[PDB]
Amino acid sequence: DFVKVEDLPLKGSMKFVYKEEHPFEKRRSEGEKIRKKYPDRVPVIVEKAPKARIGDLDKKKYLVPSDLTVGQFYFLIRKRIHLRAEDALFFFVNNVIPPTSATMGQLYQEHHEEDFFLYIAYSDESVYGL
Repeated sequence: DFVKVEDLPLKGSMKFVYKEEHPFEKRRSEGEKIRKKYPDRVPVIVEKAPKARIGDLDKKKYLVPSDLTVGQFYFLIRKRIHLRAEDALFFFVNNVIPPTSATMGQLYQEHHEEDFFLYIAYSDESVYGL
């Protein structure tokens, strides 16, 4: 009689493959150096959120203009995974859905980790950030 709820992603369960394959000191060195080389851009890691049903992202490392908006970055990722116009896409930054009106520079200055990278997870649904 019970509706079993077993298909929703655990909050905070996202694990970035980028951090499992690159130690902190290597990431921190590259992030700090790329921020000095391009002070008007931010380095971003984008990977698929848990239990998402959506196409794979071939590349995870992006150097984005700080003045690019989140809505424009949604546009970029949609094309790279070849989403249909009707397909949904959500971003998550520290377990929260960022405002589409924010700039990537605003997200970076608020949410970048100590390795100087900004981490974004993506999914076809919003559950992971609610």
